[PDB]
Amino acid sequence: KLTLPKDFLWGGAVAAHQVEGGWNKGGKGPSICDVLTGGAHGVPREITKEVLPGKYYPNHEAVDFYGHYKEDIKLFAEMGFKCFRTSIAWTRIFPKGDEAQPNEEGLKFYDDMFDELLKYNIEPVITLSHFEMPLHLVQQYGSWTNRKVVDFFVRFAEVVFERYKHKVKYWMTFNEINNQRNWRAPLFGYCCSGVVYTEHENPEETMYQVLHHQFVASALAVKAARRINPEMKVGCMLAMVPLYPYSCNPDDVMFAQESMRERYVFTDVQLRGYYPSYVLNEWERRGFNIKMEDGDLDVLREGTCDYLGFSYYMTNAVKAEGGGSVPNPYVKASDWGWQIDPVGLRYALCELYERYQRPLFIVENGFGAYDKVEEDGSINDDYRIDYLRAHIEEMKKAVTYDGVDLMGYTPWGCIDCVSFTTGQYSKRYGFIYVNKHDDGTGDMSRSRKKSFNWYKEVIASNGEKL
Amino acid sequence: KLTLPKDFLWGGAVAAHQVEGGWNKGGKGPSICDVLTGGAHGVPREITKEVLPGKYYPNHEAVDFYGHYKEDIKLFAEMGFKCFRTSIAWTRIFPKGDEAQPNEEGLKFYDDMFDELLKYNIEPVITLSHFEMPLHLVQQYGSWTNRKVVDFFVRFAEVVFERYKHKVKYWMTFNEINNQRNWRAPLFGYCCSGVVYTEHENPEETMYQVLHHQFVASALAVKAARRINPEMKVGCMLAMVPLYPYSCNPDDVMFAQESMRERYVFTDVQLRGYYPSYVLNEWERRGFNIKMEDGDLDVLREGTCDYLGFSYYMTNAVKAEGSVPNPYVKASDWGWQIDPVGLRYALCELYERYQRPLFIVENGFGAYDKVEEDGSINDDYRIDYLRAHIEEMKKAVTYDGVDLMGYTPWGCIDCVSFTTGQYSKRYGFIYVNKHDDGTGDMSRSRKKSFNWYKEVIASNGEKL
Ligand SMILES: [Br-]
Ligand SMILES: [Br-]
Ligand SMILES: [Br-]
Ligand SMILES: [Br-]
Ligand SMILES: [Br-]
Ligand SMILES: [Br-]
Ligand SMILES: [Br-]
Ligand SMILES: [Br-]
Ligand SMILES: [Br-]
Ligand SMILES: [Br-]
Repeated sequence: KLTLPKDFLWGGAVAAHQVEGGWNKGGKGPSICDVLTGGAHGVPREITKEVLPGKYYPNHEAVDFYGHYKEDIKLFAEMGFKCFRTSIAWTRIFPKGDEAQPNEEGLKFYDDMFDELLKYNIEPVITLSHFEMPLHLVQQYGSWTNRKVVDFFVRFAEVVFERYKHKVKYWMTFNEINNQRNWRAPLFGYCCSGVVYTEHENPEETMYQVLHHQFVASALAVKAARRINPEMKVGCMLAMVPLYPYSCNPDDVMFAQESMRERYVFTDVQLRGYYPSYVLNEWERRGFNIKMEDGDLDVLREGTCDYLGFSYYMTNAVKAEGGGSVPNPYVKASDWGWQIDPVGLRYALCELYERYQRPLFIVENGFGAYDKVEEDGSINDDYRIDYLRAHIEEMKKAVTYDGVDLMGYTPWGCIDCVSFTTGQYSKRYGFIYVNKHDDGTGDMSRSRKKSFNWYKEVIASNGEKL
Repeated sequence: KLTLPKDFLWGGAVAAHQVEGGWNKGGKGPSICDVLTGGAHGVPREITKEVLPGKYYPNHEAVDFYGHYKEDIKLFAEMGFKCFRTSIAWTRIFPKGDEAQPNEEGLKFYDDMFDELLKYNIEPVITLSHFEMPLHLVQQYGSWTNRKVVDFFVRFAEVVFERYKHKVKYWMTFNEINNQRNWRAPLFGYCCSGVVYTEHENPEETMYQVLHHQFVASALAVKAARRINPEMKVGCMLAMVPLYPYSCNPDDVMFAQESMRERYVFTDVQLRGYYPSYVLNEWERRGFNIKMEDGDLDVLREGTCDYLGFSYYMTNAVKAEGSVPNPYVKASDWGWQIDPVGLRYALCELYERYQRPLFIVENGFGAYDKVEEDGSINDDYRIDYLRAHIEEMKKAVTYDGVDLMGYTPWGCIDCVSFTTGQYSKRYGFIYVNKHDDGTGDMSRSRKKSFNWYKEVIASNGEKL
């Protein structure tokens, strides 16, 4: 029969600010999430002006990957990871973002991390910006609204490409860059770009300006990496939630088609190297005015990403008249309402590959669920195994049947991490359980869930034994 | 205030074999359609070994565009056509297909037609192969299944490319090349490529072999046109029936996505320049062996088409052919579902996929026409259809930002139908007095849609 490529990149994914902790160790400056309080169901996270002693900030400690990384990596090697995806904490390299020189201690930290990873033959996959820019850049410059932040990010990228030019083969620029396309939401704009759009006179115009600065920063980074070491691959990162039309009503089919542009505009620019006519038309209609410098458009054409990294978790259904979507009655969903749609993965893979004809990378996938530690210490997470297995099956299909070019697969929060929306521990994704809880209890120790040995066998059989 | 481009190519579209007549005049040899009998509802058209006396062949006479072209064109100009789409009858240039020299008479005929068109500032849009290849190539060489036909087709393209290099700006290689992807249907394979696939031991493998030859031929033709006059645009021609997932069931959605590849594989090759991985995978699955020659893949990459010409009439909904009636749309009396939004959808999908200029080379409403006592034909129904479609078309261009060259409604002058070869199913703004029973005098007259469309062009789409 046919199987995945022998060198398929099976691994695991996390983000610095979601696991590391040590938020103020080694000279690291505060990031936008270090002033983001923990939340819960019905209780949103709060942005504070500074770190308030009375408040709870879950990213400060997270799961202490900063201290446990050597041992955690030994666990990754036990599962047999071919690669590991995390981010380089921007604030560990430029604590404020505008320093004349980088923070040496930060650079050493990641030298050590990548060394361990390579010791076990684990290829680092690094996201340059993953919801954790320096607070100072937001407070002093107005964040990505300011062209200067472009320069700051490029300096950051330049320093790290060179430092780890022989240690890191795979890069991505801006994590889930399209989350913020939803500009009414309280935290997509903030975590993406340190900008809350509804707090501006022209929220949408402000959005497109930030996007432009980031597209240009991404393109400038690609070129930088090419000059430093053209063997390295730098991809974009798209949060891929496919939108099904609820029915075969032409209005529904057409609404979904136009709505998918909220995703595609980002890859269109980052992969094709220019603003697609459909977005330029919108700017006209809305009378937006996006400040560009001479050369920007050239920069975009010359610095398109090399591969399409994306996260997949779920699918949505949309109606032309109604809502801003509606639950798909043909699929089940997690305890947090995230729809379970493995076929949607094959759909996303086929759609993305047919549109761009460039290599794809599934850099996020996983099932957020509660875990119960049994009397004997085991954690039976068959619910998570069922999810991942169904997705891997569909993923395999898109590769061996549909002919999609797929680089690899890295399930999200491969070790339990602080959640994004609520900053809780209780919503778990990991193969490795971390003893840390919402009320602050726990000793931070690790233990293997049932999904641990299962995913081990997955990689050993190159995805043939599920 | 936004509108279509000032130079939008409004026009009309027909096919040589469906309008011309004079099937054996001017040295013209018999085509595959010259042996295709007329039919009707529940009575399939028949292919005969040769021209049989007691048999009816609608394409022999058609509507006599051969004799009426000058006067017909005058009617085109009256509506104010910016362009006119037709095909060059392969058999008027190479009557049997394998002649070393072209038929001068055939060439002069199109010099005359093109001269008339250009007399009225009408830009010819010429389809090289439109369901009318030389019978002889089919009988003697086994048609497109034979590699020799590639060179025959290219010889043909080269002759006409050179002859009209200062008269024709817009070409297309193969008309609705994807119709034959439905290898079971009795006519698509035969009309597209003179091959009935079910009559072969490996229908599908035979099909992909035919397609490879035509993909190469198309590319070779594009390369040939570039050398002759790089200002000429050579496009492809896809029959576009969007497939909607019946419901948001992931299985319907996925099924629809994969099914659309039956369209996209053709434009993928002709526009992107190579065989998409998904079809190459199907071949390995099925064990097919498509015979290729060194440089073929090079040819495909070098001779991609400039623009995507396509036809649109309808959409289908699919459930995991797998079709099911779409409960949200109406249909013509011939079952063709009416879905103007589908056009906009087709334009956006095609454009977002290839980012190449599009060209709506066919769109129409086939229906009965009644002549009123005073000679007038009230075809409100046809106008209704055309208007709804033009409106969504305008949205795709001015709202969505699709790059669109023009728009030429099908059978702009009444023509012989494809499926049945009848006159009764009319598409035109111009009525032709000729009927299924053979009665009529071939005279032309204007339908209500004549002046309506006349105003569409004058207002560049702003007065509908
Ligand atoms: Br505060
Ligand atoms: Br400094
Ligand atoms: Br907990
Ligand atoms: Br013969
Ligand atoms: Br048929
Ligand atoms: Br077969
Ligand atoms: Br080759
Ligand atoms: Br189909
Ligand atoms: Br509009
Ligand atoms: Br009739």
